[PDB]
Amino acid sequence: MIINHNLAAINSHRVLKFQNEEVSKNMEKLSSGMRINRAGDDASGLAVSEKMRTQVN
Amino acid sequence: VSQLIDEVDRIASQAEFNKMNLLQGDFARGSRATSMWFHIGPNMHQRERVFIATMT
Repeated sequence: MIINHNLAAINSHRVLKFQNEEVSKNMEKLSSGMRINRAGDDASGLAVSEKMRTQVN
Repeated sequence: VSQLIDEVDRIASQAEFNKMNLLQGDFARGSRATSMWFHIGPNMHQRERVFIATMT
């Protein structure tokens, strides 16, 4: 039995980080109480929203 | 009276939803410029049409 590394631990850590970034993005976006917080979430939605808000002003 | 009709004309010319005019009937029965489509399905072929007439 090999003990140089814990492959199961590495996989769990990888999954953990890949989902902690997701939950961080969630936390951020509902804490803002708003959907599109930055570019890359929904570019078309962000553009149309900002354009129509300028129209509102 | 003429003021009222020209104001209606102003409304028709200034109608705008997504930087697109609507009341001028760009999507009427005989619309040649372009066509509206509402993609309301998970597949590309699921496409629905909606028409608006000229309000001038």
